[PDB]
Amino acid sequence: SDAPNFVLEDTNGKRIELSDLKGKGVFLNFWGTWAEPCKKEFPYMANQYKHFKSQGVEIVAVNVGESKIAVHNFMKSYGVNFPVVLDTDRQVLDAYDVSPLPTTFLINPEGKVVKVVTGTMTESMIHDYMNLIKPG
Repeated sequence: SDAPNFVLEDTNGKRIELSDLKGKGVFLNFWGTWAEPCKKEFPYMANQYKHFKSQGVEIVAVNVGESKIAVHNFMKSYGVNFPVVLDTDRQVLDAYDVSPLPTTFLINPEGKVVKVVTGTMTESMIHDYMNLIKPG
């Protein structure tokens, strides 16, 4: 199944379009600053990203509608080294039908959703999930 496309800005003002990431695996995470698992898992994603970025897996961490400041504070506290976008009208989260939070869509290099992950991820799981979607 094709991943619904979107254009949001990252937390530096830069336009990001999902379809422009074709060729790369996309670890697409919907998150809120109040979600306890995102507090645990953000540092794991950041540490796995040190390994996977240069292997052609991108993270797009879509914050579900919170202020620029609440997101910047979260990123700073949790050592974020990966892309964060702001879903300010909650339109991408609607497009994705995102219920539970966090939710992660694993999108392969061809732009298809290969797995939907809900609930809790270990760093080992995060590693395996990024291996799933990488080109190599």
